Amino acid sequence: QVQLVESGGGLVKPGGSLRLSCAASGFTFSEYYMTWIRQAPGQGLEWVSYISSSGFNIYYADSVKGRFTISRDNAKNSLFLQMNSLRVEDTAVYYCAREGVTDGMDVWGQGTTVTVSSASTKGPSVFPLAPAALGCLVKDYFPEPVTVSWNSGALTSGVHTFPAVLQSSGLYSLSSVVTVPSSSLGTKTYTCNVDHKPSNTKVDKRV
Amino acid sequence: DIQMTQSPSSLSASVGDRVTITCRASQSISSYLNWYQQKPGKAPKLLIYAASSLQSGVPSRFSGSGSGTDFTLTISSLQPEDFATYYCQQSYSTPPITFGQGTRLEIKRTVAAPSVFIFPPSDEQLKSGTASVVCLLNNFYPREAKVQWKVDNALQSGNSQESVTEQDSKDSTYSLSSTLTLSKADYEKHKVYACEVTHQGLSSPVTKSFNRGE
Amino acid sequence: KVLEHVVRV
Amino acid sequence: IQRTPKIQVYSRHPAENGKSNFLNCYVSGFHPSDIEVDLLKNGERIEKVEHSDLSFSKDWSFYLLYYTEFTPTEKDEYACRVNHVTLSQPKIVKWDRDM
Amino acid sequence: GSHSMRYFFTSVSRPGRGEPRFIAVGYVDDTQFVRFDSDAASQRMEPRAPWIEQEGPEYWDGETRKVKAHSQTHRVDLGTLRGYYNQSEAGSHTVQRMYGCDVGSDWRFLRGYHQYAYDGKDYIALKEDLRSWTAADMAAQTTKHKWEAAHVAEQLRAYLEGTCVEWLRRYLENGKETLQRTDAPKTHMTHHAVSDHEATLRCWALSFYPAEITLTWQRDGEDQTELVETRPAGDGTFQKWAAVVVPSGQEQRYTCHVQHEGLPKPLTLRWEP
Repeated sequence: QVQLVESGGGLVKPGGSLRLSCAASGFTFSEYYMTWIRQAPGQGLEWVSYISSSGFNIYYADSVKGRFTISRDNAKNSLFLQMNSLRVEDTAVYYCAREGVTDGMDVWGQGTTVTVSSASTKGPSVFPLAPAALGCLVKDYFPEPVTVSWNSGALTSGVHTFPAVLQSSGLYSLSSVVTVPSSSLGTKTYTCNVDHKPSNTKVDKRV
Repeated sequence: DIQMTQSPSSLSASVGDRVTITCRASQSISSYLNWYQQKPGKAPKLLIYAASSLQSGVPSRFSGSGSGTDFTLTISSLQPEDFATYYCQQSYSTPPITFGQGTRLEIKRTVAAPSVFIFPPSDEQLKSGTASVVCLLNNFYPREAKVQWKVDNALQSGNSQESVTEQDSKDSTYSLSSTLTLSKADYEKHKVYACEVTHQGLSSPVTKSFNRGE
Repeated sequence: KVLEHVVRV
Repeated sequence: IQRTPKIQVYSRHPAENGKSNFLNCYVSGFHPSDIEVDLLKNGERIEKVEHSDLSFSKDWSFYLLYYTEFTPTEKDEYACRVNHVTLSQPKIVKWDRDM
Repeated sequence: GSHSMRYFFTSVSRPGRGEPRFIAVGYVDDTQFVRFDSDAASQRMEPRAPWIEQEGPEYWDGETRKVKAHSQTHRVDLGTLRGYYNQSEAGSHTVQRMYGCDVGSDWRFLRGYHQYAYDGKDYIALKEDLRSWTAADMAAQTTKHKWEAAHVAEQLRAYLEGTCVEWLRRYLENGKETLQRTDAPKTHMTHHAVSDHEATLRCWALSFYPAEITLTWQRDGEDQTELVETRPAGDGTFQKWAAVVVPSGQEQRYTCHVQHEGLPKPLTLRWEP
């Protein structure tokens, strides 16, 4: 079975460098051309680079010319992308795509994530949101993601966790709300469990 | 440098309808057009190649036609697993390879009005030197909604952000939250805060407010 | 051995 | 660009009355590829005939080989009936053991 | 001596009868060793020689996958080529493809080919230097600019100078007892009367290998005659004969000369009554 596997994407700072890889298996690697496609968060597909079967013809996009470098090793079935002088607009998910047997590109990778930022690992701050419905606000954490649960997983109907947005200061923040019956609300007490793995932080908040 | 232009940018349909998406090229690409499909959070997948040929393992309800500069993708009978984003790509040259801007396909239902809530900034955040007000919209359809922030009847702009969930799995509705960010001094300067919500399902703009201190 | 793929006209 | 087949009827080994052998009918040099070939015994059609795979020459014209097992006899007569799109009527070629 | 490996592909459209017909065969020298037929029941690449059956299952899996890719491309090509020549969807048409490689006595690369045809006429072919194409028609010119802008000759050159020669050497090593043999022709001559004043002499050459042979007639040392095409005997050998009509009594003036690489010295036949 034919397939591709990416690896190497992580968290880097502006001006840093990274090296991605794409290991192939199940077919003759030296007879197809390969590409690198990226997709910004919440945007469309965009072509990045291209290299021919034997590696004599190489093309780049206008936005990455002079900073990226693609190459291949036909003896070991491997494809590389050397990224130098990275900018903030280079944050995306990167795929390696093999050409099709007749037309198009019919074999894709699974994708590796590349994050370019100048912020350091920070734990989240949790604030209550009470005026029915109520919730708790997760603010100023880095990097993504956090997992928010209510009553240690006992309250699952009616919970809405919104996608995280990037603030102007480079940090993330999201909200989570729940709709509950007003009479029941006064009696019992709701709490939201936030777990941030990259900072080893756990906060339990009583609303 | 051939520009591909899809239309429309979003289209709502119900299970069992007939769908049609178009892709327009800037110059003549004789028959070099491929269509892809991307489910949220995964890699794309080839459906049609050479503008009319069906990829092996794809249901026969998909079909493509066209040549020259005007192309079409048609679905004869929608299924629950056909709601995704679709792109068109040209194979006529290189460099560059160019894709369409995408067309998202969603589920259609009846109109529902949103429930509007507002939450005042807690004192625990006021201690840190920042004030944040949240206006929440709940379980509405369609997606288009408008939220305006008014501070003592002074219209604000620029310092708000919004987040919209994905279409629900049970009732296919949305939710929205708009956050207003202010400093401590600016929050202490004014008294009355309110968000004005405008939606198709509402007979008139609805406003929720609260008084500072109370 | 046969080719991996051929290019369309 | 439509060509007429060239037919040859022969045997695998030197024909000898009473010894098992094979009968071949070699059609070549035709285009297009659709053709109808049969091997006959006393004018009646033989049923257990096999053939080879369709290939072509340097000038893009096809060729085939049909063969069957038989036993030569001083009284029996063998032949090959061929029909093609370029032939207005079938072509019957008798087996002459000196050719 | 010299050796070669070739692959032949044929695709025939069938309007109103379903999918087109696809056939592929592979040849090493004059011996066929694989075949694929779309109308067969297995839908696999099948072996046609004893020496090729000792390969693993991954070999046959890869072969089946790649031949199906070939058929897919040919099925798009039929449509496109019908589009170019302004033809209707009523008739059936044919596309044919051929490629391979040659090696010398030292088993080193000599030449490679890659050709394409439509309805029995040349369409486009790779030149000898493995970098340019020859298109003798305006539609092939359209195809040729696309193929020269996209560097297809790069893959073809790499394949032909690599994999073709490597696996040809492997095949010649495996089927050594069959592929590297020579069979000298068992030649004889017959005589038939052509009425009162003539006769026909027939020069035979039976069960030789490979198919390359030369049969010429000479009367007192000067070249002159009926020639048949080298025909397969059915079991890995070939046959051929040549005949001439002579006046009666002058049969002792004619001689038949046979040239074959399985012979150390060319043979000469004279009529012996």
